[PDB]
Amino acid sequence: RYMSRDDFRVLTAVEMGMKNHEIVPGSLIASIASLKHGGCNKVLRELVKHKLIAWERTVQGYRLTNAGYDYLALKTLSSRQVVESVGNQMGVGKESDIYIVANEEGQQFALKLHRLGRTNVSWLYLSRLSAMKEFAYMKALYERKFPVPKPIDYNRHAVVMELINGYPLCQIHHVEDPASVYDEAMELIVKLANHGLIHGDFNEFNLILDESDHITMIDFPQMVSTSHPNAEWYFDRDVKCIKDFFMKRFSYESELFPTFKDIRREDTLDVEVSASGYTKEMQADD
Repeated sequence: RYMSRDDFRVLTAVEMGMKNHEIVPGSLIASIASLKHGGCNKVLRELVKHKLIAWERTVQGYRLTNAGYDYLALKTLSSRQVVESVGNQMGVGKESDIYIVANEEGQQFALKLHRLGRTNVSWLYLSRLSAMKEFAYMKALYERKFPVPKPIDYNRHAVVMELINGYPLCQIHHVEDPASVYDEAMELIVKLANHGLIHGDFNEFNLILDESDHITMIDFPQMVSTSHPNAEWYFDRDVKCIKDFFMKRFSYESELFPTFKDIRREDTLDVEVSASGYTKEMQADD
């Protein structure tokens, strides 16, 4: 509802202070925040009420909530006119919640809200890094003509991207022909591998099928380098997950499946160098 910059500053102070300490005490928040009419203990009470923050007891203070972190990122993105309205949750990634958003112009985009960490300090830190990783790797992959959505903008744990019109393969019971859709997923495995990457979670919950039955990689949070001592294990596991899915969903069994010896390297690394490059540029601001 009605926010005010004084209320947004205290939220950013709870956030700032959360880098160190599980719980940021009032006195340390008043210092980081600053004001006029100085009514900080008043603003903290107004923030507790709107459940953007929470109070806890060791001694004794404030933590930003999931709703608070969500608001900080969504309001920052709004200032840039990347998000004007948030919809219902329509998806999930391995460590994220997918939502449909809209800009000022009424154009619809997807939004990923990353949620990782089982400790306050490692929660806002790892969720931010997980968002930094997705934007960096989508930028790097999209530049190399990989079937991934277009990266739009990032902030904190929030990643705005091209909305892909279509459904995940787990929702598709009938395909025109499983022979082409099966081969395209296997080609994406070999393609990633040729660029020095192994997905790690190649499945029917991360692959989206569009109008003319094309595949789009939506979530790739824990990639493995083909240089890994156990890379061939990770490669094959991803292959077998596709064979397991097609055999049960459409009963499409085939012998046109790849092996780790079929991989022919090119630029590899480059993709990591490009993705690391984007992560450094993003890390330069906080």
